[PDB]
Amino acid sequence: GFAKLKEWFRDELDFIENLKKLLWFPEGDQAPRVCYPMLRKKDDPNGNSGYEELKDGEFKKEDRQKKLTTPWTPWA
Amino acid sequence: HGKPDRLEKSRSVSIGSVLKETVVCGELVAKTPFFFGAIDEDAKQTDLQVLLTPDNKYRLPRSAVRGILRRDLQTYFDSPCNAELGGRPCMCKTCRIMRGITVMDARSEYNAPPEIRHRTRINPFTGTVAEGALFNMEVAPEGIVFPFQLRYRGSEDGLPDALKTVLKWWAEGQAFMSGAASTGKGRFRMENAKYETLDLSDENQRNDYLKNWGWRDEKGLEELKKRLNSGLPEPGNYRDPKWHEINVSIEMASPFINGDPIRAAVDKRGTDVVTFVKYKAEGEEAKPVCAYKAESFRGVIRSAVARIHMEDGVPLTELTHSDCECLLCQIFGSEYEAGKIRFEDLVFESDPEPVTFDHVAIDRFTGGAADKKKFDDSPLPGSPARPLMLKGSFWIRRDVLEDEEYCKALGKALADVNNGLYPLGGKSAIGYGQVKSLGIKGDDKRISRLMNPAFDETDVAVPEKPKTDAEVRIEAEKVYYPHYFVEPHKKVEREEKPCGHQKFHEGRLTGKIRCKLITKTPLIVPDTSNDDFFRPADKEARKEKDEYHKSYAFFRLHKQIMIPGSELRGMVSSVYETVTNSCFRIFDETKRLSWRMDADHQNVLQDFLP
Amino acid sequence: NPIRDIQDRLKTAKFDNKDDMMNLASSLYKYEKQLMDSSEATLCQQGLSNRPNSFSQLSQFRDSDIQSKAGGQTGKFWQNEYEACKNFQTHKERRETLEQIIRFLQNGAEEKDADDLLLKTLARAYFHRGLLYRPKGFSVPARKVEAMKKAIAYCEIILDKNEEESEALRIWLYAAMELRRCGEEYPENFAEKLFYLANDGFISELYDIRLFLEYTEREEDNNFLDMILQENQDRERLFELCLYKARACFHLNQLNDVRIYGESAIDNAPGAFADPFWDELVEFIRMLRNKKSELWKEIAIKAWDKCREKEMKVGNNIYLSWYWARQRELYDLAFMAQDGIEKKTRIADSLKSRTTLRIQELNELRKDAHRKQNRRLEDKLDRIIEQENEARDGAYLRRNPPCFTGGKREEIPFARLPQNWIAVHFYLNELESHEGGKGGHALIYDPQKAEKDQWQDKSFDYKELHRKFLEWQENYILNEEGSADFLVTLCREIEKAMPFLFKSEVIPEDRPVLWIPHGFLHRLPLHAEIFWERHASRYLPAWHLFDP
RNA sequence: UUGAUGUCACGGAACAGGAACUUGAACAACAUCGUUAC
Repeated sequence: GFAKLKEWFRDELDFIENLKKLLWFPEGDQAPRVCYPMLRKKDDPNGNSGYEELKDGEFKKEDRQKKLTTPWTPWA
Repeated sequence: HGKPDRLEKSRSVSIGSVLKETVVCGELVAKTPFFFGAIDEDAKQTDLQVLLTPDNKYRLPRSAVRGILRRDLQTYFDSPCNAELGGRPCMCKTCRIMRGITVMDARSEYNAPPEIRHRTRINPFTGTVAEGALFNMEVAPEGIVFPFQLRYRGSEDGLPDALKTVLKWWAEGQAFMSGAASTGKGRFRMENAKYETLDLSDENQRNDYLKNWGWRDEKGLEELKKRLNSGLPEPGNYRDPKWHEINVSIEMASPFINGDPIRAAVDKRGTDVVTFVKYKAEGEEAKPVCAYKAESFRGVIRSAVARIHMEDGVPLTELTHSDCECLLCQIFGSEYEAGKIRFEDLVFESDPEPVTFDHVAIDRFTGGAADKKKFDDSPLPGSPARPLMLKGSFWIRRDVLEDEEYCKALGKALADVNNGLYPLGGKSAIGYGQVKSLGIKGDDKRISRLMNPAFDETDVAVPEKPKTDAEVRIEAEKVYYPHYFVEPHKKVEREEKPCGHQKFHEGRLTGKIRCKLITKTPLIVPDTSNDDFFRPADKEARKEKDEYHKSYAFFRLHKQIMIPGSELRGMVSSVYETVTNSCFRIFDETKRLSWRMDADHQNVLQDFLP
Repeated sequence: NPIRDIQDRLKTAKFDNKDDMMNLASSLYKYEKQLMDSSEATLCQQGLSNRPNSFSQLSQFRDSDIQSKAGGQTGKFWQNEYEACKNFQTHKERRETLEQIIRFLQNGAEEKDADDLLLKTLARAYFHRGLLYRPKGFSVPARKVEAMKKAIAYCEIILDKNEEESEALRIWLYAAMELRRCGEEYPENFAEKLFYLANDGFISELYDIRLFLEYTEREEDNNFLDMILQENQDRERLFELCLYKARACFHLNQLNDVRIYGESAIDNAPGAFADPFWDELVEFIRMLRNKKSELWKEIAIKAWDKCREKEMKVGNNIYLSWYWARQRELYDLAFMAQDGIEKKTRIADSLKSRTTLRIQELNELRKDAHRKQNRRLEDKLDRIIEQENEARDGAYLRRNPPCFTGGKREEIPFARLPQNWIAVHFYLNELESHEGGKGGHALIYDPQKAEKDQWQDKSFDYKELHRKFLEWQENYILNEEGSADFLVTLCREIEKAMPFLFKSEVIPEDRPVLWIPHGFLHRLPLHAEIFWERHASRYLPAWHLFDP
């Protein structure tokens, strides 16, 4: 089966690397905190720069489709 | 039409001075939905009608009974007649008996409308239905009684031998009267027979017979029905009937459905697709019962036969079967010669109520619902604890069981059905009718000696799993995101001619895989049939419409924890079509998007002229 | 494969000529007809390449046709379909294609907008389907008759608007000439349409010579009699043309030229008895006889002499036959015209015990031979089956007769009888007993008398003997004590009808007599005045079964 | 609306061939609404 995947796509199997990065399971003693942002910054006791401080910053309108394709990128 | 001869002869035959008129009275009951063709004009919606009385009563005509008696008498003696509709009377053995028989008609007083069945035709290349091949047929219910009177006026001491044998066959339950007998139409049974022999040779009995015009009218028949002796006369030379009955039993583990769209459009429940029910008459009112049709079972067995046998290279499913002598065209008949196997309906040995299952279609990009569509179905519930049996029977004839190749073909087909292939029913892609255990009894081990399970013995454990290599750098105090789309390649390898389900090909594989699932994090699979599962007691039930706090439960089938097949199919399909770089197998191509526009941008609001 | 053609026709569609639009409609019709039945080209699951351009073109084609529904699309497509159906191989595919054409275009001919091409090809399909009906009941099936009637009805639908068509009129006349030989009656308007056709001339086929000959014999005209004599030779069916030329030269009193054409026509007759040639031969003989001519004797005797060699040898002792339903008539005509007594008893012996069967039992025998894995009965029965079923379309399109010879059955000579025995052969004529003729004949052979008078022929009536035998037979199976005097009146009828058996110069007093009966004389109750006490009597079913 | 010295039409099974089948995880995060000021 793997040989067939070498006949169509010759050496550009760079959608299998991301798929293996997205199906990864934390093996042990690793607590990756994931969650969704808040709207503003004044309505979460941690102060994590919610959705309206990211639109003018790291997650700008031109860099948004680049930080949403890399498998594990830190939001904040 | 006609052609009588007008230059034949003139004869003079003396027939003695003995005359005896024997009366046989009783009734005959239907054991299967019968059919009597009366296809009239001015109604083209349904293309196979039944014969009804001007006040909508099911009638059994005289000509049909007479033709069936002639056919059975030509079966008893092993010689068919060769009359040609003209000239002097035939002097063989069958017509010499048929010249002295009188029958009557019947009405049955039931007067309920007949039920309409539908039939399609499946393309044996793509698995779906053929184009425009769909036709209906209206049938009469089960359990309808007809009165029965038969007079024989002859010169012998009572009835002959052939008539006694034929009436014994009809009392056994083998009176195949009419209809589409290949799909198991009318099979009647003669009950409460009574017989009486008069004596017209003397002078006083002849005058008492002539005094009342015989006993033909209703008062004469009510007077005669007090001089009849119970029980039929015993035959002298019992030959044998030529239709064997063999019983089938099927059950393994899964839900079951048999589609019916019009009943789904009328029914009070409102689900998208429901199962098939049939009515039976209880004298005046009708009662429903869920069953498996006879056309469907016939088609499944015919397809299981036709996909194995070679027939010199081209398999039997690629032929046309118009004017050919094939193996499938001999057992299952054609439009030039009648069939040899008659199937029947199959009932479920209990009263299983249907349940309701909901499904949804998940978008690939922005994984959510589809355009807000939930579709449901109402199958019959079956589980590994309650296997949902199916009992039935079908008939074959004598000269098929005596042969050696026909039993070979039938054994091969039933062994392929027994092993798990050819699932019965509807949506078999998500496990309906999944497994089987097909047991056939009543044929003296002529067919059920090829349905024995045989297996190999390798004892090799499945090769281990490989160790992964893709790793990620996860730190603390850095909060992540949960989405992460996967950008695909730009080349999709399409093909326009797929394999085809016509036969089992050469270099392909067929079988089954057994798996083992294990959860590593809490799992939720909801049971959406009711919303107030975790609602406390001793309060109000619910008003007509409010917006309360919904509370589901886990999925159960018979108080047993299960996971449906649709869920697993969906997740494995998503990973499989991501690996091979296939298309977005389910997508919402319509519905243009829309964005708010900002106030800061004064370069876009400088050309929105009033 | 059927979806790339739609796009190849859609690429260069000019929407103005009546050839590219016709090709586009043909491709669409062929794709739909491929979908209606389930062939192997249903697995093609592709589509069309350039979506918006192809959508515009297809919508413009389905929109710029509705004002021109003149029947120019479907009529031409089904015309070419039938034209391809005519020139096929073995009859199976021809039958299936004919019934598919009939099923597909039967609906579009029930409106006022009914094309002449559509109705013409539907009537031709009905007429050509009416010829391919295998009989199974010693009689003609009724579906053939009603196919002919439907063809007549549609050709009358066409010819109700016009008067002459020269194409539908010929189909009408073909259907009438086919209804005539199926035991039916002519339609009521046969003379008028035959006169409409005769006033145009120009025969160009083989059927039209028969239509013109029928016309000239109907109205006694000698116009086309010389025109049908200058036709070319070396065609595909020589025998039918020689028969037509003999029938033509008869009407202009050209004797010593009818016999030569008849003899050249007999020698090349087809091997199948279902060919539409033997019936015209017997009709020609019947017409030659009742015109008080003397030419029919030679033709009848030669036709019998060349008809006897059409049997089939499957083993070492038995034979097979075909049953073409006029063999009795031809044999009686050959018996009535032969004068030599030894030749007459050679004629009468060919009608004896044979195996004249029909299709259903030959099918049974073929399945029996395929049951016992035989191989000398799947190439000898196969020839009979596939030969007498291919000669149904014999004059419509057919080619040379695809058959072979039949061999020669060896004849036992009459000189094998001992000097003390006396031979008697019986024959029951039916053609001359249908008129007031004196029924059947007896043929007496004394092999030790003079040679110049070694055979005697006697004639007798046989109607009353048949009635007596039938009365006794009907009283025998319904009684067993009231059938005692019927035997004695039957024996008195035997002594009365043929009184020459009790003579002295014929059947001498004490010589053993060998009886060979024919017809219903096989079942005479001749068990024990009668010759069952003086002469040594013994039966024999036929004279070719005489071993010692 | 029959004609007489001659009606086996109770002399004839509306019969025979066609799988209501195929496709679908009861699933889910970013805003909504328009004008104010010179």
